[PDB]
Amino acid sequence: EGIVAGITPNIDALELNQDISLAAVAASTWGGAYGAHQPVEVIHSTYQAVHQSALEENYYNRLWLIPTAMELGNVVSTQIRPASVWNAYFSPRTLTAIDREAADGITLSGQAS
Repeated sequence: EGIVAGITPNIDALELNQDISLAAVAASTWGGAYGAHQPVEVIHSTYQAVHQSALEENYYNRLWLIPTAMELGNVVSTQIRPASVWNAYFSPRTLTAIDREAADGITLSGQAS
């Protein structure tokens, strides 16, 4: 009937500030499409296979990294900048840790571990 379309290399590696889009469904196969009823429709079901996809699954289901390169330039006073991350997973993505290297003097206030 229908099993898989693919599109695993494209979307996962595409120009997406997210990744692993529509990945959980791959293992979650299930399937009960086969079968037709007669609500006096006409009943014309042919082939019923898989093909292509939205092709625009962009920016779905993981963290974000808005800042890519910071131009601090000359630092002479206490500066404050925002850092944000957006998780689109239906389940949280817990950060393992923040290995601070040469980052002494940089602190985050109002946030837990």
